[PDB]
This record gives sequence, C-alpha cells and structure tokens, in this order.
Amino acid sequence: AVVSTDEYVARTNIYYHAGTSRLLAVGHPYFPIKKPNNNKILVPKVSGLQYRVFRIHLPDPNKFGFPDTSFYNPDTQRLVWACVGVEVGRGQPLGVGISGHPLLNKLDDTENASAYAANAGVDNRECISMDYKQTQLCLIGCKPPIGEHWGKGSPCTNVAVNPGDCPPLELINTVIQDGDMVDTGFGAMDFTTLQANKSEVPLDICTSICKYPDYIKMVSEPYGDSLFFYLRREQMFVRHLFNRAGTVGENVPDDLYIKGSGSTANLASSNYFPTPSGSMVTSDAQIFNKPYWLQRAQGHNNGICWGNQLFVTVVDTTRSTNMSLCAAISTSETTYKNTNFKEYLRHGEEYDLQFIFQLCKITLTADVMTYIHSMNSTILEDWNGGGSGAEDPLKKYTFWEVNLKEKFSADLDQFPLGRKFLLQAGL
Amino acid sequence: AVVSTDEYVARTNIYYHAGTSRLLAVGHPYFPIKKPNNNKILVPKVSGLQYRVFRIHLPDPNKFGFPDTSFYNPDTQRLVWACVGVEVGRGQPLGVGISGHPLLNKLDDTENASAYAANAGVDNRECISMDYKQTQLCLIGCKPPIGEHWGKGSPCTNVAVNPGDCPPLELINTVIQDGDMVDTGFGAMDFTTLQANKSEVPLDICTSICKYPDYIKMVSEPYGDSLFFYLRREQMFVRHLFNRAGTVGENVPDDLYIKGSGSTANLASSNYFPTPSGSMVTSDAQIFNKPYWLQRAQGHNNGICWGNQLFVTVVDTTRSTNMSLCAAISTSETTYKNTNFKEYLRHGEEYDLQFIFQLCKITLTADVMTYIHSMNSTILEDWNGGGSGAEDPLKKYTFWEVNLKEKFSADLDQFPLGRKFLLQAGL
Amino acid sequence: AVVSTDEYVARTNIYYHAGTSRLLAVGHPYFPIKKNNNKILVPKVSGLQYRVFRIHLPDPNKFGFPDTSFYNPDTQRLVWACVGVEVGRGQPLGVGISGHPLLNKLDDTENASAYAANAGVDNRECISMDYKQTQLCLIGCKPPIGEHWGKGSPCTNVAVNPGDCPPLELINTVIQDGDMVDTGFGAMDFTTLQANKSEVPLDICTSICKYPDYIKMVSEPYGDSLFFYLRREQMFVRHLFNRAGTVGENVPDDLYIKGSGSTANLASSNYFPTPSGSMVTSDAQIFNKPYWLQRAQGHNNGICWGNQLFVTVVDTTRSTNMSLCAAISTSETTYKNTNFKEYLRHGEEYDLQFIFQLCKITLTADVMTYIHSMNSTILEDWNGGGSGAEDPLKKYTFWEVNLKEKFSADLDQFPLGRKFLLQAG
Amino acid sequence: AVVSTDEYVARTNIYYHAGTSRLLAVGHPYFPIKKPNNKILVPKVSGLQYRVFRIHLPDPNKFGFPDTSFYNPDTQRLVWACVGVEVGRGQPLGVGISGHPLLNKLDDTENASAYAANAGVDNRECISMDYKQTQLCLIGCKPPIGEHWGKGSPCTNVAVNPGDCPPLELINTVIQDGDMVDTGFGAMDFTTLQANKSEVPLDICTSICKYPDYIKMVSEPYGDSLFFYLRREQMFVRHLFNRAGTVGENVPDDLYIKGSGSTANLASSNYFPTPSGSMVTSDAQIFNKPYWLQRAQGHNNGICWGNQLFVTVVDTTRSTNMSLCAAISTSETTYKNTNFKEYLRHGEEYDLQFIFQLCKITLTADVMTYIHSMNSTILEDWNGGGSGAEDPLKKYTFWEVNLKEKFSADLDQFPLGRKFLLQAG
Repeated sequence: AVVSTDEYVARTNIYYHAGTSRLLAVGHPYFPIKKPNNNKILVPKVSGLQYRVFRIHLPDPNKFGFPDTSFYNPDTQRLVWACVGVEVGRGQPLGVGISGHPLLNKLDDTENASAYAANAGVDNRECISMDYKQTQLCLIGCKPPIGEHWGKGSPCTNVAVNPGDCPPLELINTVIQDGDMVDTGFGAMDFTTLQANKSEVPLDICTSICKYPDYIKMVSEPYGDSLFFYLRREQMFVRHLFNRAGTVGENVPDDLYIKGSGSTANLASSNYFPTPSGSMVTSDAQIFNKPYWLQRAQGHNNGICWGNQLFVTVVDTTRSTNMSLCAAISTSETTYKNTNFKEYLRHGEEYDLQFIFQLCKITLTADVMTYIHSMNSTILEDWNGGGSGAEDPLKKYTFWEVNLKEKFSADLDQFPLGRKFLLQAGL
Repeated sequence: AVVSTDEYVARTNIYYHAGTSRLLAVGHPYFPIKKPNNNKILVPKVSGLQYRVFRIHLPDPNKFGFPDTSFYNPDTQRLVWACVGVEVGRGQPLGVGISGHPLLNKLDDTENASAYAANAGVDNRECISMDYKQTQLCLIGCKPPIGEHWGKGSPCTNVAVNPGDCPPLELINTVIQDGDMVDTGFGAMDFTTLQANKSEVPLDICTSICKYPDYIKMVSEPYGDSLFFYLRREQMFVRHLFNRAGTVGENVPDDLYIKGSGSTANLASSNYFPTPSGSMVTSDAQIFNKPYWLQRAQGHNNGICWGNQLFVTVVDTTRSTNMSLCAAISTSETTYKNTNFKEYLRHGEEYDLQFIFQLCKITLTADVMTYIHSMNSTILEDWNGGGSGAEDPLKKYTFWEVNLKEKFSADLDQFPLGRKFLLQAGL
Repeated sequence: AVVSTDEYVARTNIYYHAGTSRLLAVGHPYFPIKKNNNKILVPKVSGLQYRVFRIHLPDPNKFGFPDTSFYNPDTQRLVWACVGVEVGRGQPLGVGISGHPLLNKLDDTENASAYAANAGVDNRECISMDYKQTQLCLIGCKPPIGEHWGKGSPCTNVAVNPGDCPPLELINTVIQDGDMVDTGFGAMDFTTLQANKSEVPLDICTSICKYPDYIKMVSEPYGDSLFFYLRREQMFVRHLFNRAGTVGENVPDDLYIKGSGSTANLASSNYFPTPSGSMVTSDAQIFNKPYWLQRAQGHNNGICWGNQLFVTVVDTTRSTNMSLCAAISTSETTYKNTNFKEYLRHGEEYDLQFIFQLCKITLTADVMTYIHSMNSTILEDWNGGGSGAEDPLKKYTFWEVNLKEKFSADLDQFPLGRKFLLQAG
Repeated sequence: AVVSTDEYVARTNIYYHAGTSRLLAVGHPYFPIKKPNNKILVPKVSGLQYRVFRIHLPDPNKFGFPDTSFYNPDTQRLVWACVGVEVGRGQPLGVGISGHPLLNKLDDTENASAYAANAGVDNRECISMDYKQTQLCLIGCKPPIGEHWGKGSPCTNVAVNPGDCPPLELINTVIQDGDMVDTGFGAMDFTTLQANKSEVPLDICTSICKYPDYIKMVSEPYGDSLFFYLRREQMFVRHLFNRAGTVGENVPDDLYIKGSGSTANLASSNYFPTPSGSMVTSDAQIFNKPYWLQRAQGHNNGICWGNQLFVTVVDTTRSTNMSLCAAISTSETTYKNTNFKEYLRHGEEYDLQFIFQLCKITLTADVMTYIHSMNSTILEDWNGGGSGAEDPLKKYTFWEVNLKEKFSADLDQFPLGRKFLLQAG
C-alpha cells in the first residue's frame, strides 16, 4: 500500500528561496533555420505553441553546507527538499501569433456557398493561416510530464494493407519533451505518420507530434510523483469551415442521400475540417506571475523532490506574438521594390522561475527503507552510499536544463516570491 | 405512498471504490464504415455528438466476499450498494468538430440579399458544413435514461393523406441508448421519418433520431430511479440564415403581404432554417473531471443501486475534434496530386469512470417486503431466491456495457476519487 | 541585506493633499506636425503613448509647517511618503484607429479560393486597424524601466551580407513620456528591425514599442522604481495577412510536397496578424478610482526619496481620434473633395490627485550607512543643501509636474482627501 | 472652508414620497420636423439625447404639514433632502441606428486586395452605424456641466489661411435637455469643427456631443451640481474607413518609402472608425432600480437648496426607432415604391419616483454667514419671499417637472415607498 509523504517525511523549519536569473529563448516560430547541406541548427524553432519542460536541479541537502546541523541526525536520517511555492514569471507583452501553410490542403469554403463548387483538379492547395487554440498550463512534479497522442498503430498481418488504406490509430503515451508542440486545434496526433499529404495543418506542426497531457494517467499514478500540482486553461472556437481535396478514402453511404444530377451528380468532398481560433487574450485570465502554494497535494507525494529534482512544465500561448523583421539589400533607391527587402520572422520567449523549498528529514528505519526502496530504488542508493551518483537516466529525452545548485538563499526576505511566502505565513 | 430510501435502507460504515480502467472509442464521426456486399460494421460511428450510456454492473454484495460480515444478519436482511460519489473522467484536448452534407438543402442565403434571388430549378443543393450546438450533460440513476423527440404521429383515419401532405407530429418518449444522437441545433426529432428529402441536415443525424432528455418526466417519476442526479449545460447561436428549396407545402396567406411584380411576382421560399453554432469551448465551463457527491437526492431514491446496476449517461461535445488522416497511394513523385492521396476522417473519445460506493442493508420485514415488491417485483426475487439466470429485462436496448465486479477496493486511499472523498469527509 | 522602509522610517500623523489642476494634451494621433524646419508646430498626441509623470514635491525640510515640535531637526530628516493616488481621466470612452497608406500587406490568407497571383513591384495597401487595448498605471520613486527587442551586435565572425536577418537582443530602457506601448506587434524597435518602413501603421512605424519590465522592476532589491502597479491588456486576431518582400529564410522542403502550375512557386509564408483591442467598458476601468499604497510588495513602502514621484500611465480606452476639416471656399453649394482640407487631432485629459504622509528618519550611523549605499544623493540633498542640484535624468524627458505649491493640509476640501478620511475614520 | 451639510442641516423624522405620473416623449430620431415657419411641428426625440429634468418641489416653509411643532419658524427654516430615487424606464430594450445619405467615407481600409482608385468629385456613401452604448444618471441640486471640444480662438499672429485646421478648445457648458451624448466620434462641436457637414450621421452632424465633466463637478467645493452618479458606457470598432477630401497635413516622408505606378499617390491616411455599442441586456440595467442617496462624496449630502432638484439621464438601451409607413392610395394591389410614404418615429417613456426627507436649518450667526457666502438666494428666498423670484437659469432649457402637488406622507402606497420602508425598517 502507498502512503502520504506526510507519514515518513518530517517537516523542518528551514525555508530556502531559489530562482533562475531570467530565461530567454529566441528563434523562428515555424521551423529551425539551418544551413542546407549542414545539419547544425543555426537558429532554433521557438514558438508560443511549444511545451517548456524545465528540469530543475536542486543542491543535495545532505552534501549542502548549512550554518547549523543540530536540527537532524545524519546517522539515522537523510534530507530532501519539499517544494512549497512556485512562481512562473512571464515576460513579454500579451499577444497572439499566427501560423499557416503556403499549400494548405484547402479545397473550398463550405461555411456557405451560392452554387455547387467546381471539381478537384491537380493541386488545389491554398496559402492559409490561422490563430491557434489558446492554452495556458503548468505542470509541477518530480518526474517528467507524460503525454498522450494518436499515432499509427501496428497493423494486422491479416487483410493486407493496400496503398492508401486508412492507417490504424493507437493512443500512444510519451514523455513530453521541451520543445514538443501543444495541441493547437487539430487534436493531439502524430501528423508525420498519419498525414502523408504534408499539407493538412500549418508548417509548425505538419511534421510534428502535437501532445496533450495525460492528466488522467498521471493522477492515477500510485505515488503521484509525475505531477503534484497543475493548472490548465484552454479555449477554442470554429473560425472557418473548409473542404479537403484528395480522393475519397471511404465513400458516403448512399442510404444517406438522394443521388444528384448535372452539377450535383458528383459528390463534393465531405471530409470537412474546421479552422481553430483561440479567442481574445486577457490579463484577467492569466495563470502566471502569480504564486502557487503547493501545501496540500491530491496525491501521496506532497511536493517532495526525490532525487533533488523538480519538473516544471509550461505552455503559454497568450504571448505568442511573432515579429517580422526585414533588412534592405540596398539603402539607395527612393522607390519601394519587393526584391530590395528580405523578410524574416522571429519569436522571443521570456521566463523567470522562482521557488520556495521547505527542508525535510527522513529517519531511515527498516520499514521506511523498504518502502522508499520499493517506491524508487535509486533514492537510497544516491544518499549516503551514493559513491556513484548514477548517470542521467533520461538522457534520451531533452529538457531545458535549469541549474539551481548555487541559487539557494535562506533570506526569503530579499526576493519577490520570498516576501510573498512570508506574508502568506501571517497565519 | 412513496417514501425516501433513507427510511428503509440502512447505511453502514463500509465504503468501496471502483473504476473502469480507461475506456476508449475510435471511429468515423459521420457514419459507420461497412464492407459493401456484407453489412458487418468494419469501423463504427464514433462522434462527440453521441450519447454515451454506460450500464455499470456491480458485484452483488450478498454474493460478494467481505473480510468481516458481523455488520449484518444474512437471515433477516439483504445488502445493496449506494452510489455516493462519481467522477466522469475525460481525456482528449478540448475542441470543436464539424458536420455537414455534400447535398444539403440550402436555396439562398437569406441573411442579406442585394437583389431578388434567382429561380429554384432542379436540385440546388450545396456542400455545407456547420459547427453544432455545444452540449455537456451527465445523468445518473439506476434505470436507463429516458428521451423525448418529435416523430411522425399516427393519422386519424379520416381525410386521406394526399402524397406530400404534411406529416402529423407526436412527442415520443424513448429509452436513450448508447450511440444515439443529441439535438444539434435542429431540435430533437426523427429526421428519417420526418424528412423524406434526406438532405435537410448533415450526414451524422441525417437518418437518425436526435433525442433530448425528458427531465420533466424523469423527475416526475414517483420512485425517482431513472435519475437521482444530473448536470446540464447547452448553448447555441445563429451562425447563418438560409432558405429551403422544395415546393411550397403551405402557401403564404396573401393577407400578410402585398403582391409583387416582375422578379417579385413570385414569392421566394419562406421556409427559413438557421445554422446552429455552439460557440467557444473553455476549461472554466467544464462539467467533467470534477467529483459529484450524491449525498442528498431530489427524489425518493437516494442513490440506491437496485439490481446492483448503475446507469451513467453522458454527452460531451467539448472534445469533438475530428482528425483527418490521409495515406499516399504512391511514395514516388515529388509533385502533389490529389489523386495520390486517399482522405479519411476519424474521431477518438476517451473516458474513465470512477465511483465511491456505500454498503447498505435492508431488513426484510413484512412492510419492507410489501413495499419493495410493489416498487419492483424483481428486487426480492433476485435476492435470497436468486433462482436460475434471471434474464436481462433490457436486451432490446444497447448500452456501453461496463463491468465493475473485480474493480471494487476497500482502500479508497489508493485512488484519486477515494482521496477526494476521504478529504471531503473532513467535516 | 536590504530592509523594509518600515524599519528606519517613522510615520507621523500629518497628511497633505496635492493635485494637478487638469492636465491637457492635444495633438495629432500619428506624427508631429512641423515646418524647412524642425520646430514641432503640433505634437504627436496619442492614446497609444505612455504618459510618464515626473512629480516634484516640496522639500519637507525646507517646507513651512505651523508646528515643528513633532520632530527634532538635528537628529532626524523629513521625507514624503505616498499613501494614496487617484489618476483622474477625462474624456468619453472610445477607440481610435491607426494605419499606413502603404502597409506591407500582400494577400488575405484567412481564406482564399484561388492561389494568389504573383508579387509584383510594390503590392502595399492602405490598411488600418484598431490597436490592442492597454490600461496600466505604474508608481515608484524611480522612473519606469521597459523592455523591447532591438538589433543586437554581430559577433566578429561570419561577414554580414546585405539583407541578412538582424540579430535580436533584449534591451532595457527608461520609459520616457511620449514612448509608444506595444500595440499588437510586440515590443520592438521597428526603426532598426524593419528597413521597410511599412510593416506597421504610421504611429509606431519609426518608433520603439516598449513593454514594462515588470520582472526586472519587481526584482530590484530596494524596489524604488515601482511600489504599486495595475495592468489590464487584451487582444485578438482580427485579420490574417501576408508579407510581400523576398524570402529571407526559405521553407525547408522537408515540410511540404512540391507543387506545379500555379502552385509551383511558393506563396509568402511570412504571415502577420492584425490586432484588435476589442470592446471598451466602464466596468473594466482602472482609473478614476483611489489606490491606497499602504503595504508595498517591495522594501520601499512608498517613500518618495529625493522628493520625487513617478506616475506612469497607459490608457487606450479613450483613444478616439477626431477629424476636423475646413472649407477652402464657402460659396459652392455642391460638395467638392478639393474644397475641404481634412485633418486629425487627438485630445488627452488628466487630473492627478495624491495624499502624502509626512515621515521622519533619525540619522543614526547604521541608517546613514544604509541610506548612503542605497542612494548617496539622498544624504547629499539633505542638510548640506546639495549644491548645483543638477537633474541626474536630464537625458530623459517626462511630463514635469510641479506640486510644490499645491500641498494642502485640509483633506476635507478635496475629493481624494475626502475619500482618504472616510476610508480611515 | 467648506463643511458637510450634516453640520448645519438637521434631519427630521418626516418623509414624503413624490412622483411624476408617466412622462412621454414622441418625435423624429434624427431631426425636428417643421414647415419650411420654424414652428416645430414634430420635435427631435432620440435615445442618444440627454434628458435633463428640472424637478420642482413645494417650498416646505409654505407647505401645509398637519403638525408644525417639529421646528421653530422664528429661528429655523426648512429644506427637502433627497434620500431615494427610482428612474423608471418604459420601453422595451433595443438598439437604434443612425447614418448619413452622404457620409464622407472613401474606401474600406480594414482590408484591401488592391490599391484603391482615386478621389474624384464626391465619393460620399449612404452609410449607417449603431452608436456607442451609454447609461448614466446624474443627481444634484445644480444643473450638470459638460465638456466638449470646440473651435478655439486663434493666436493673433499668422493669418488663418482658407482651410487651415481650426484650433481646439475644451469648452465647458451646461448640459441642457435635448443635447447629444457622445456616440463614438468623441465629444465635439460638429458644426464649428466640421464644415463638411458629412463626417458623422444626421442626428449629430450639426449638433454638439457633450460628455459630463465628472472631474470638474466633483472638484466643485460645495458639491451641489452632482451628489450622486452612475455611468456605464461601452464601445467597439465595427468598421475601418477613410475620409475623402484633401490632405490638410501631409505625411512626413521620413515615415515611408515612395511608391510608383499605382502607389505613386498616397491614399488618404485620414482614418476614422465606425462605432458599435454592442448587445444591450437586462442584467446590465441601471434603471428601474432604487438609489439610496445616503452618504454623498460631496459636502452637499443631497440637500435640495432652492427647493430644486436635477436629474440627468442618458439611456441608449431603448433607442429602437420605429418606421411607420402610410399609403397614398389604398385601392391597388401591386407594390409600388412611390405609393407608400416612409417615416421614422422614436418613443421614450419615463417615470421619476422620489423619497424626500424634511430637514431644518437653525439660523445662527455662523450658519447665516456660511449660507450667505454659499448662495444667499437661499436666504433671500426664505423669509424674504417678495423677491420677484425670477429664474437665474432662463437661458437654459430643461424638462420642467412639477412635483409641488405630488408629495404624500403615505410611503406605503407607492412602489418606491415600500422599497424605502423595507430598507430602512
């Protein structure tokens, strides 16, 4: 049986504040810019519509050099940080960016038509943009955030799949990595492996996986390590109602309509797809630059940062404004020419993460050592024994790495989150 | 006289948790895919605009295997489960799908017209899609939910019905079955039998019945079995304003208007129909992933699960994202050709049902046995007697069948709904 | 180790009221009207500008109280603390509009039925737009600090071919009175990041759009720059457009399948959106309400060091621009466009009210040491009468507000003073 | 110094209710109908007009009370104090619509697919708009004061050249009955600032749109003009247009790169938006609700000096115009545009209800001195009487409301009375 950390994690009176300086990410909103016959990423993809998965590294409280160590017994117990406050500081002006495709698979406008559309030729693709669905969310836990998306399921060595057969679906669970994309209004699916077209959705997702947080799974999780706090805000409406060109994969059953004649003899594509719009962005609906007090978790892990790790997952589309910058190729002619100016797109993102940690002690009794062991073997192995320190057990995944080892301060007094914490301790 | 179950159903201290793993439904948004010649469903019709009616089977507490049984007398009394808490879990990202028809009956745009529209010739139908009225509802009782809709009434064997005469209307009550369609903005009616046309409304309700709950009737119901708890949230507005082609069934009385001339000599179709729109969808307005505590019901059945059954009906259109996936017929030519790609449409729905159940006991007194007998003869017969198979009284109706016989746990601790419930019992 | 002003600053019981009469700015919404010359004949006055007010206070040391027994002019010194503020706003609510006769808009990409033509020479359009909505008020004893993206420096490596994409750098700046708010195109220097001169409307087209650096200002150890703020900003995408120009960064061909015929040459996927600050409303107003600065989040709890005070404001909820035109001739009874000269003007109306609380600082060692490290000029300006008291911010321009002769002890007689009493018994 | 009326005005325990029966106003929405005999045949009545009611009270010293022992006629005098108001509104909620057959709108600048043609002679369009939504109520014992932008006096230097921009002045004015509220184009004098006669719709295009000068009214020392208000105003931008006419002030060429061919000539960047007051709604109603005037922000706490009372109302939430049309013949059978004359009419319905509290002033030497300084028409009009009481506000026109015959002590028997009794107990 699993038990609340309140049971075997004793709470001390020591509080430390920790904060990143000011994180800045700048890039192209749709794709990485690289050299053509190089692989090196010259400019990264940085977009309002990516996950920011922050892997926070905390100083080992057992190796740490406290002014006074009489508050615990180093022979019988060990120390772990407990997260108690989080402030996700956000930087830029509020705003909405925008994403498109030069050759979006858009046949006609089905919202309203005055007469029956023409006939699909070869390549009816249009240059279309859309303002994606609005999403704010913050996931905190001591394990990486897990996501869900639809991808191509393994087939049945059965009825042989023929070229063009609708591929099978499967809900795939995955670790959400820094730089992965939020669902933007076309659900969470693997567009590379599910859309050979390469044109159903805009550039910034058309060969990416859009992932949704598996909140249901992460909360069912027995120990509740992957998330012991979250906020989520998401809104979307249908802005346009369009058609897809291409050939009919599955035909419309004739018991659903009366055969037409003349122009209506040939059924138009009924493979409709909508254009998302996440609406207005607003100060009052802001989830960030507010402190969250992680005092009572819904899970059995009450903000304990096992392995001196912390994970902070953030998606913010309320500051997704892209800026166009263009440089002139010649500052001579006093006449505008489109060929004189090279046009570019850039996006900046600005974070500042702040924390309050409560120091905690764990008497290493037989029962507890068993439980900790069952729960995660590595905890005991990394403490006193820890001759190793065990290499990164998630090296295959990538996160924005935040080092906080040299940023713990006992003077909460002197930081904005710190003051707030103490003020809220007026109780 | 009918009395509250609180009078004759005794509450014990025992509480169990139970939960469907993770229920998952994938299919076509608009119609089932079957293998022509045959009729067997190859791909089922799965849509956000469907009712989900879950028939929850509980273990018989009299047949169940408790560690301690000294809490009741199995001679004088029997056991029943009571439903005390429910969490409907929902999974995909929030979003809005889209439905339509390749030959939807839409004459002119009547919302704004600069000259008198042309003349209805033969077949003026258009490829038109809409975004349906947003609905979230949750119904819980121990009997199936009951719907209402308009269908073709019976005529009264007098005046013959000329062909094309207007069919008579009758409000028809019905059991709401799993996979039934919700009202979508064209009201709750039988479009098969009321619209010979087959083109008045989009394919997914085109040959279906749209059913709305008969809240009035169910709450009027004397013992209060079919629903002891509900939540409803429906919204809709007029996106477009259209005309219907077809011939005038009932002419416009000429005392309402002054005869035209030339172009206006002939009355344009005044058979107006609007285009529904369920607006923006948003986190804040979610009915789901929140626990409902069924402590005090409005009816005389306070969450007693007679028959060891439990009915949970849900509509959730706030996740009606359909996803297009398309497969290349060839992987060769580096020129897009619409003939090279077969387009399809799929939809995915994710559920996860969680319950808290209180154990109860009924002393089989003379009066209790008379009362329960009148209420529902089957209750006593399925107790002690048991007697053979006890056939399904609802074999006609189809429900998403859910089995919770092995999912009961007395450790509420180990589950999220259980944790919430113990915490809620901090009163 | 920084400490609350509560520690070393003693609150007296004396309160004063001070207010501007009614501040008024009138000008042209988009650009300054001038003469051969550089003489500004009519200023650029926009609801899309920061107003940054430099409020000057009477030296409480030099000030002349009826009673001077409440303190010892040998051991201690006097400072004004700000305890209440009302930023009065004057015109009707409404929304102005901005555009450019030659905006860089290629085509409408929100929806399209045929593949667009081909970019010729100059495809620019006369396009206007209603800007994102902003209300903010910032109060501190130091001027506000803003951020914007500018052209960074390039590293002495890869030579810069003309037309290369300029390097971005986040730049901190002092928000000056007359600076422009972000309008829906982010906070950036368009002058140096957009050689074009035609990516955004005339009024920010050769300007810096700055956004307050809240995170830096709050982080500031003493917290002098702002000890109170309110912000309200909202925006959505009204239109979805395309940029003419030539491609600076080609679309990677792994992201699409080549077209043909009309789709053989990619269209511009340099999309930009049009903003809309939506509806304006009384209920959402930030101004014409008192703000009581009793408990500051910073260590400076509203103390007005140097007898100064900065009130920074943006209010786009009154940005109505009004066209007044004049007949060249009054004879003809038939309308001729040539007969009327068309203009634009904008009016801004302010009325700033304050309640100040008298404060005293005993000049101990520890305190003089602390205050010295904090801002040496504070000790220098006191008793010694810091000679040649030269403005350390002469580089910057603010709206200079002189309340040295506007202090009244009768809070009874003013609206804010009346409010302050009631909210205090 | 000014003091609150609570000091020298004493409260009795006597209350009277008073009400207008049902006030009705029917007219043409955009302009008054006369015979070309300026005797107005039908007046201009619109939801976009100020309603300024001058409420006349019975002199409580002349008034016949059943019991006079509550005060001493030798040493003291009587005034009514306003304690409760219901502004009842009668029509259904709805929105009107205004326009101009020849509105100066050149192109649609919200979105253009190619460069607009050229301004020839008269490109004016037939255009209507739904105005900004406004609810306000102003109560004081002096008439309300408004601000608007007018044509300022010129500076006696450079001769005004034909078509030179007129100078602006913010002008203060008594808001009269029938005046216009701002509707989206700000508060200005469209007659003296727009010689076009075509920038704004008919109903305001030769009128003044005034906005209440709240700031001035509250800053007023005695606070008579308004001792209570509710305002509620909202607006978004529905369309984005140009003005044709000629360039009064050229676009500085440091703001753009010269075009050619079609973009050789700059399109008018004299932008103006179309306003839209949005949906009107029950929930957001200011009227048919009672207002209890107990503690006024001002020093006049609802005392109705001079036995007068002013109630100002704007309500654009019932602006529905009704077109009513009549046939010339009556025989025929077949619709002919020429057979039916089309008109427009607007109806406004009001009902003013009031709770008044009797008060007493004791005329000590201090109080007479104070009241004499404040407004000694008060004193002259008391025991004096023969004053030849001529109206000091004859120039201004208001909706005259006579309540002298409408005072009843039986609060029980009126809706505002029961409402009042329930709340005080």
